[PDB]
Amino acid sequence: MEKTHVQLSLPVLQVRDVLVRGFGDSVEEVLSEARQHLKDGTCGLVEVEKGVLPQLEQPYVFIKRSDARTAPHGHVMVELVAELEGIQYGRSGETLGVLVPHVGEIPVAYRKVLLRKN
Ligand SMILES: Nc1ccc2sccc2c1
Repeated sequence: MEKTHVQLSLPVLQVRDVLVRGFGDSVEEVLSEARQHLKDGTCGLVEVEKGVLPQLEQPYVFIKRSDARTAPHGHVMVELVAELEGIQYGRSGETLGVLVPHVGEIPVAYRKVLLRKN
């Protein structure tokens, strides 16, 4: 049925190219839509630099590194943590980026992850 982890290659997008700048309007919604878009292959990743977060829509969904030992074929193990008004629901490791819908924008790279589905 549903393995706990799935290997994915996510398109990395520059923030100014992103057309849909968040997944929804609550913490529960953004996590739910992030997971659906991951399942459908319509999820992109924006790497965080200065000025990136203010250009995206809260609540944010981050992918964070969940394990230090495991990266099969560079698929870094990650889990999802959401943020609303400065509070994060969950705790994990280093932030690898912020997830956004992908609607056909051209990426600058692909990031390989081993995603904890829940
Ligand atoms: N195949 C696939 C890819 C990503 C995700 S996220 C939750 C379920 C799921 C399934």
